Amino acid sequence: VSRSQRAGLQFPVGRIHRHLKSRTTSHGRVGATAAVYSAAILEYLTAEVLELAGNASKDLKVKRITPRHLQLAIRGDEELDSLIKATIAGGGVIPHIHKSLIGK
Amino acid sequence: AVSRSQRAGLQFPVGRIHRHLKSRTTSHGRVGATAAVYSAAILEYLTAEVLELAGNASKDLKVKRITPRHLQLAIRGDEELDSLIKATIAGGGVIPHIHKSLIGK
Amino acid sequence: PHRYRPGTVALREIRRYQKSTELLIRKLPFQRLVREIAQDFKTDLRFQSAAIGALQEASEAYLVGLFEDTNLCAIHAKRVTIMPKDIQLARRIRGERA
Amino acid sequence: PHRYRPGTVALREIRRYQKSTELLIRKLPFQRLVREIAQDFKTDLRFQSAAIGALQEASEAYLVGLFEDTNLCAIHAKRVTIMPKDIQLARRIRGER
Amino acid sequence: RKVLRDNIQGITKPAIRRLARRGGVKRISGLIYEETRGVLKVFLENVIRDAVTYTEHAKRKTVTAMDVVYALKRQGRTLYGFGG
Amino acid sequence: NIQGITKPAIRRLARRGGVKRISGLIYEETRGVLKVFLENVIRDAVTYTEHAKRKTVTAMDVVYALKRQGRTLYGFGG
Amino acid sequence: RKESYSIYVYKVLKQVHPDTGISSKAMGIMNSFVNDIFERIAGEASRLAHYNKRSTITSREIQTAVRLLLPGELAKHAVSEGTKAVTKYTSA
Amino acid sequence: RKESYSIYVYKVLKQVHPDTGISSKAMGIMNSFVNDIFERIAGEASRLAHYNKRSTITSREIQTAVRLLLPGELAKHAVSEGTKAVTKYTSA
DNA sequence: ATCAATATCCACCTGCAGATTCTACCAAAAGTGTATTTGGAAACTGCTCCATCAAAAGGCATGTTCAGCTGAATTCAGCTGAACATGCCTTTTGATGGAGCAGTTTCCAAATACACTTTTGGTAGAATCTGCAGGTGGATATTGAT
DNA sequence: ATCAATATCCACCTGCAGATTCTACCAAAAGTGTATTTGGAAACTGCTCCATCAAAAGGCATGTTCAGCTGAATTCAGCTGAACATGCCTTTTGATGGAGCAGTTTCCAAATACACTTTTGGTAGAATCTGCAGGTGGATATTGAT
Repeated sequence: VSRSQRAGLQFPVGRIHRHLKSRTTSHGRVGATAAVYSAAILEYLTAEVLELAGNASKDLKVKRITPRHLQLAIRGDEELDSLIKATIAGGGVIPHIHKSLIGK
Repeated sequence: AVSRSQRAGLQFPVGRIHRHLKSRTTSHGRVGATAAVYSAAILEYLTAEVLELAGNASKDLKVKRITPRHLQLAIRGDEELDSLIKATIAGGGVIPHIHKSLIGK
Repeated sequence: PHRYRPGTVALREIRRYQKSTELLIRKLPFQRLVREIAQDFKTDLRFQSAAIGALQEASEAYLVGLFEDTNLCAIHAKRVTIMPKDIQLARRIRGERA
Repeated sequence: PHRYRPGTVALREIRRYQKSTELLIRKLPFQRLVREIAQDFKTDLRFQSAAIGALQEASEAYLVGLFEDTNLCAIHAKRVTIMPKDIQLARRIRGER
Repeated sequence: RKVLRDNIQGITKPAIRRLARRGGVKRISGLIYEETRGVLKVFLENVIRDAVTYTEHAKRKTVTAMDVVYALKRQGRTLYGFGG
Repeated sequence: NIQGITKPAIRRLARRGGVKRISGLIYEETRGVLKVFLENVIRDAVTYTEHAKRKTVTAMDVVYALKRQGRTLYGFGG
Repeated sequence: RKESYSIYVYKVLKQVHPDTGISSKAMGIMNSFVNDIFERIAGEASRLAHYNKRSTITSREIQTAVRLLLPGELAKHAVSEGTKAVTKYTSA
Repeated sequence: RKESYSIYVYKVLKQVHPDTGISSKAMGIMNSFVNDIFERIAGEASRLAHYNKRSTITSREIQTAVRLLLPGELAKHAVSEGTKAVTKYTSA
């Protein structure tokens, strides 16, 4: 009977609790459900990225998601883009060419 | 009976700083006897560096008491404090500067 | 009758304001602006006076700093008049949104 | 005899390289450079290949993004050619100063 | 109470000109004043939204200067001189 | 060594960046900037290495360094 | 010996996209991603509890931390999922 | 009730500028500066400990944290002052 | 070049607002003990780095030619700065009531802390397979030129 | 927009191999069950300090007029940087075998956490000094017309 299965989550509630406990503080304590909540939103967010990333790969008729697909998915979405100003190694950039630079 | 600050030759309060380190980290977190000392030392050195330059500034304006304007002059004028302190000093203003293109030919 | 030429009073004002440190937005209207925006988030909020003091100092710090960058963009376009597209170029490069 | 007009090939390379994701700096010259720079901080260092690879990735991501902002400054000035004052302005507004 | 609306226009054309002067600006286009108001409003929304989030969490009805100082640190606009 | 970062390479980077026409002085400018970049990151990386009493800069030491300059990198251990 | 979120990322992939696989470099990205958001959420939550002279990071800290960290809409849904997973888990 | 760094900032002030006072707003700034730098050190130091699977924060952590946060010349001098005070302290 | 018209200093001046000192309890820093780990400190793995060699294969460096872009010069509509008259609304001084922080107290529901039992996730080798990168040849884009 | 002749680009389909995924066991978590702790929500309450209100007055915002000079448009030609097909020097790569040395592990001295009971340093208001904020008035620019 595991806490992830109890919470109806794929993500590892037990481990997330053990990591949280190691963040704060000497004094510190960690509620039962905090681990559950955290694991819940980490799972939701990776589902959202993988959802969009999956579409990007289908729209190129390939089966395997690559870092390019993660980059296209993330940059092409206003909110994921805001949230993730990391550098996605091997993802490249979104194709874009300024109007003024096109031939007349 | 002597205080740890005194024992380290410091003005900044070693005990208090040792007590804020315990307070903030880690979980199972341990703080060494000399982590507090070393910390009080560099807090005090940095305070000295800032107050040295601020004080010069207010002498350059023939006044006796340091104001936030002086702190701002000191920090912006020092290449390294300016890099360290990217914060906004309430009351500070800015360093007088006018680009050349704007000056009347 | 005496007229300073266009731009002379402007340089006097840069010198004046760069030398001073007082808030440049009037307090009451700014306090009002804050309470209007705050209220569109959560009704029945109060404010410590220092909370509004904090918002105003940050807000003017931010805007003064943004006109410095805006001014560099205008000068880069070999102009002397800052325009909306300068403020937009500044903010794009600053990573701010839009 | 066949020639493309100035800019035509240029636009072709933009399209190609915004399409691809491979490193655009050559690995070995770059490794040489990283190691030389590092030598000034600590001597006889060794590098995980993964670490050299992270540095290059970060570097090229940084330069490419800086070229985007440099182009914007160039276009702001009614040009089409980036120049060092374009890189200088971008780095200034960025706070790298 | 009384209804609060159009208060952004309380940031007058002379206040914006003064702020630009401290920023070293010599000449201002006539379209700057409404841009600035728009940009100030997005600034304040973001800071006040976060500040109020700190207030609600702590179950208070009063936004404190600490709520504002933490909000600004989050936004990477750290402020000195109110922090206690 | 910095000169080993060649012109066609800087050309390629700019192309990915959307640049159409490149002034002849951009190349020496770009190296000065890339050099300030690597110096700032590597110094921090090596500082993490020395702390760990190692002689080998790990990918984590760079990922940590990049996180400190605010250039977070996904893909190499965090 | 060295743990990862690979296993669980792949499990999530198979729900939203049973058809799809993921390359190891992409899996690396998702890892860096989950570690990063975890550390941001965790950081803000500790901070919150400290600002309020508390000691236990509860799901209340996490939730506020999410409101502060996630853009609205991503934040709405993320608040749902957490409220969901938590109520469902406290039902025995 | 509410602690502060004021009597220490004041002490140090008298050392460098025996003639000079400090208005209370300037002291507010100074207090914000000290608490800020303290947090950055402590932060960087706890993180250092984490990356090396160590649970104690020693002067050796603090010293690296200072090399990471402080630029160039300020760092060289702060390290000397910290080293000096520690070896003075560890002289019983 | 000189005035004429303003703006800017720079120094001198006097009590007010705000600073430097002065005075008492409380939390916290200190010196004692005793009980627990932490993380060097050595000694030995195996990874996984560096340094080779050694091709062929790119990819760069080089020089020429000129398209076309940048910068300079010229012009002018009208936008924006300066000044002025007018009077409103912010500022300032000072109260009022009381909403709602924040300081104390109790004290269960919620945590840590074991100590054991039982499971899962990580590692290291098997077992296919996505798609890189290669071919063709059809249509397109580009550029010269009645 | 058609005529031509490049070259580019874009499908469709192809075949292996470098990566992926699926298979099979061993430890460190993850889950249980018990026994304490404890932190933080109550439920009162003392008491800042926040929202109003009033009221007077001048520091400023508003709006208009007028024209100086700036930004935007246009033309131009010198020359800078793109395109090119040439010629060769450097990077790529792919085992090999040595080895430097991360990453274990096993071991105890030093360094840390507790813990009951000291002593003192620093905070909160009272109590006194006193810089300096701007008020004023002339000497020293600074600006702009002529």
